[PDB]
Amino acid sequence: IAARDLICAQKFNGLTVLPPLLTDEMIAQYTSALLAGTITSGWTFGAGA
Amino acid sequence: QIDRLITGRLQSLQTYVTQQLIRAAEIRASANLAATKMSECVLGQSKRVD
Amino acid sequence: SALGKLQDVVNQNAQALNTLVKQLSSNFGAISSVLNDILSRLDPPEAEVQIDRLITGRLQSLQTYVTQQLIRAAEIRASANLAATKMSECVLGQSKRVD
Amino acid sequence: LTGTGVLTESNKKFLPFQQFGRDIADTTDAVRDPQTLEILDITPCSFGGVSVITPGTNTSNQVAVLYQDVNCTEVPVAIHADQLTPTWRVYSTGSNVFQTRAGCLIGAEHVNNSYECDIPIGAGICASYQTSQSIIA
Amino acid sequence: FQPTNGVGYQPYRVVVLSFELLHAPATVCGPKKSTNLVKNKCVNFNFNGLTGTGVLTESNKKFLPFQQFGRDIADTTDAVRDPQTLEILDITPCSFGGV
Amino acid sequence: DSTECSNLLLQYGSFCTQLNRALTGIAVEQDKNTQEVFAQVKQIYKTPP
Amino acid sequence: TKCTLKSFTVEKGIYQTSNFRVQPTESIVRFPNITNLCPFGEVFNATRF
Amino acid sequence: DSFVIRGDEVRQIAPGQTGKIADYNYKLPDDFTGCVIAWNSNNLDSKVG
Amino acid sequence: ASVYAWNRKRISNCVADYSVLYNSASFSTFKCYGVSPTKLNDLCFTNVYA
Ligand SMILES: *[C@@H]1O[C@H](CO)[C@@H](O)[C@H](O)[C@H]1NC(C)=O
Ligand SMILES: *[C@@H]1O[C@H](CO)[C@@H](O)[C@H](O)[C@H]1NC(C)=O
Ligand SMILES: *[C@@H]1O[C@H](CO)[C@@H](O)[C@H](O)[C@H]1NC(C)=O
Ligand SMILES: *[C@@H]1O[C@H](CO)[C@@H](O)[C@H](O)[C@H]1NC(C)=O
Ligand SMILES: *[C@@H]1O[C@H](CO)[C@@H](O)[C@H](O)[C@H]1NC(C)=O
Ligand SMILES: *[C@@H]1O[C@H](CO)[C@@H](O)[C@H](O)[C@H]1NC(C)=O
Repeated sequence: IAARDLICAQKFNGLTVLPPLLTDEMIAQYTSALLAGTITSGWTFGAGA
Repeated sequence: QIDRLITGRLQSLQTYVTQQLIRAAEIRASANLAATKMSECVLGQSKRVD
Repeated sequence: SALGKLQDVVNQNAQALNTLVKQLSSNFGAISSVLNDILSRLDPPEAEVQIDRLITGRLQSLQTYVTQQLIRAAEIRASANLAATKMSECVLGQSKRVD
Repeated sequence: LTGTGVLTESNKKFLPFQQFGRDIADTTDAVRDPQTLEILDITPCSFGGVSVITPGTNTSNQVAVLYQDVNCTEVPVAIHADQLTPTWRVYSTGSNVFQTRAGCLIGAEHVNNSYECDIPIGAGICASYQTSQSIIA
Repeated sequence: FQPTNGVGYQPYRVVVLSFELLHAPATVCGPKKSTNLVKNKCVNFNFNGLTGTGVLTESNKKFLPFQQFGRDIADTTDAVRDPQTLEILDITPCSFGGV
Repeated sequence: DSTECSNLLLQYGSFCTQLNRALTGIAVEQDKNTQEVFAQVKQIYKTPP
Repeated sequence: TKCTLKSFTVEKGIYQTSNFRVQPTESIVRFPNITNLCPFGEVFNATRF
Repeated sequence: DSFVIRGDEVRQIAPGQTGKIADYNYKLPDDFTGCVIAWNSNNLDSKVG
Repeated sequence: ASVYAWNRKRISNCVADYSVLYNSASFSTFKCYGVSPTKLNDLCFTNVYA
């Protein structure tokens, strides 16, 4: 959930859940960039222009 | 006695690791398929069938 | 330096072998780490128990080494199948694939 | 019952025939003190899961530390910096304080500009060694 | 003590021997007779109580005067100092080569 | 919360160190996985109205 | 990091470290408020079991 | 197997044990499966004189 | 010496043959910790104190 407390970690007895490298907001921004690029420019999105 | 208990706990952790191995293998297979679909079908047109 | 992936493979193999030999360096809760002292000092009705503990620890260590080599081999197959696909699609012919 | 750890006050309720409690049956979570009938829950002494982001030893010897899933105001409470060495007290608190979703990071200088990153910290943060010369996040 | 007491009150002379096993050169040990040294052959060996099987070669290592038993990786004794002749012989196991 | 922890670590902590290294490698390859599936192009075009 | 990795040179990246930093210095004992001694003598010197 | 010994040699009648009796009179194997029966016989065996 | 002030004696540079001790006396208690009595012959000892 990335908002967990450390009391859950001591409940786990040493097991921890590391947050992912990419935030869900950053994933949404990447998806938005992909959609805008493909709808506007077509396959020239991939070549770079 | 502590050797027996710690050996049991370490075996439990190692079995957890081998289960995570199955999970990571399946996840990497599906994610490589997803990366192939990202390379083909959204950035271009795919002549592949189904 | 940009060839980080191959040097990474060499470093992971080096760290795996070093961790294995330092696992063999341990005594695994016996009277001595070396097998010869255990076999020399104690008579069979408990030297066999001590040697059993030492052999069980060493076998667990080598099997964990096998488990780590499984992760390494899986990543190597992912990269190498990608390499073979890139080969047969890009040097033996032209690729219509994007990026 | 002997052990090493740090105990806090607990809100649990104990039955009159129960003195020792286990949530997960491998460690005793809470005890009832024999003199005062309050219930005190015992937590491990060292906890928080510190992770050290570093460059190579060949490059530099200055490191930065991340304490996983903690708040930056509770770092001296969590790591117990008063019993630690004064070298470890430098990484307990200082001028550079960055609070991430992954945890509290001490030992690197935060920069607003963004680059491609090679050290994966997590929660959208990365590390690199280029800026004298210091670790940046 | 009185000779008319029971066994629970009879005198019991106790001598307790405290000794360390195979960390140093040995001054005192048992009645077994020493034999010849067969170098560069597979033979059951017994160097200062360290029993085992293997093939021993000449070594170029140097031992400190308080060191008798050496370990490179702490599970096998790489080299021993012979009790009669002060030359250092490194012991290798009998079967090797990986056929 | 053991009374003796240094002896326990120096006799049985290298197994946990290797397993923690395995979990760290799994976490790193998961991060690289989401990187390679969502970040094939590193270009951000704003979504047009 | 050098102690957990069992090497004097570490490479670039993140590493998870075990606890080598804190050691206990003081000891406390908490026992119930019991004052009287047990009748072990009375049981043990009994004229007839 | 039946014999007569003293009181200080019943401990020597045991697998993996040293002594004059174990070395020179009666030795038990290391992988011994059996029961050793011993009792005092000061009445019948030890005659006057 | 008495048990409150026990005498400690260093034994070195000799041959620890306990086979001659059979005729001298019979030991009611003989327990070896960390070493086996049967394997007491084929070992060599660094520092011996009595
Ligand atoms: C136990 O005895 C001490 C000493 O008299 C006292 O201070 C404490 O309050 C007592 N605890 C109780 C009665 O729970
Ligand atoms: C770093 O490595 C280079 C070679 O890769 C070597 O020449 C140099 O001495 C090293 N420096 C240190 C401080 O280890
Ligand atoms: C950390 O403490 C500050 C103190 O005001 C608070 O504002 C913040 O929400 C806390 N962060 C978390 C993750 O609890
Ligand atoms: C970075 O942004 C923060 C936002 O408040 C600002 O206070 C700070 O001065 C900025 N630093 C630089 C170097 O631009
Ligand atoms: C040990 O004694 C034998 C027999 O006298 C002798 O041949 C050998 O040289 C001696 N070893 C020494 C003195 O190191
Ligand atoms: C036994 O000891 C108790 C003290 O524990 C004492 O009160 C009692 O008189 C003793 N009885 C005899 C017979 O010594």
